[PDB]
Amino acid sequence: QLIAGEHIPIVPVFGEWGFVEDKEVYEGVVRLTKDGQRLRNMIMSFNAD
Amino acid sequence: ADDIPSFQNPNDWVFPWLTQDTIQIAEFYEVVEKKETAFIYQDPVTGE
Amino acid sequence: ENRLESILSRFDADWTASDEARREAKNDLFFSRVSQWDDWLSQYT
Repeated sequence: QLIAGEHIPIVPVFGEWGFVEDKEVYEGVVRLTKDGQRLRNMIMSFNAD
Repeated sequence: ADDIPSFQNPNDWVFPWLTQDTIQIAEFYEVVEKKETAFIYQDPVTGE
Repeated sequence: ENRLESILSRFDADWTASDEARREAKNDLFFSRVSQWDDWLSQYT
């Protein structure tokens, strides 16, 4: 079914982006934080008990 | 399209993932000055 | 190969294209997790 103009009507917004194994890689800011952030939460919870 | 190329493979050996479609093919550029040749004329337009 | 079954050429370019919406989309939708939801994962109750 022929849609209008001459592009795919989907523009994509990225944060940090590039290729590696020739595989696509991107990420928001959040990625780096998840690691210590749970620790926070955890120690938190532990101390709560 | 039924030939399927191959090459030294730029990725790696490891292979703990979900991509096995190598399908590598290379483009080879080469360069030479060669000293090719000639052919001059006269501008028929307004002289010069 | 030559197999001009339409839904086969199409489902075999998505299926070929989601093996990557794998390795990456796996991490991606999960940030949407540590954020828009709890930062705890995989255990309930």
